[PDB]
Amino acid sequence: GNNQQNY
Amino acid sequence: GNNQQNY
Amino acid sequence: GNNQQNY
Amino acid sequence: GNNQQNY
Repeated sequence: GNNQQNY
Repeated sequence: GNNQQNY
Repeated sequence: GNNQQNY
Repeated sequence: GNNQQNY
């Protein structure tokens, strides 16, 4: 799927 | 699926 | 928070 | 937060 990564 | 990762 | 919307 | 929208 589409990836959001908020580190 | 679609990935949300909020570290 | 951070928003992911996969319509 | 940061916004991803995948229509």
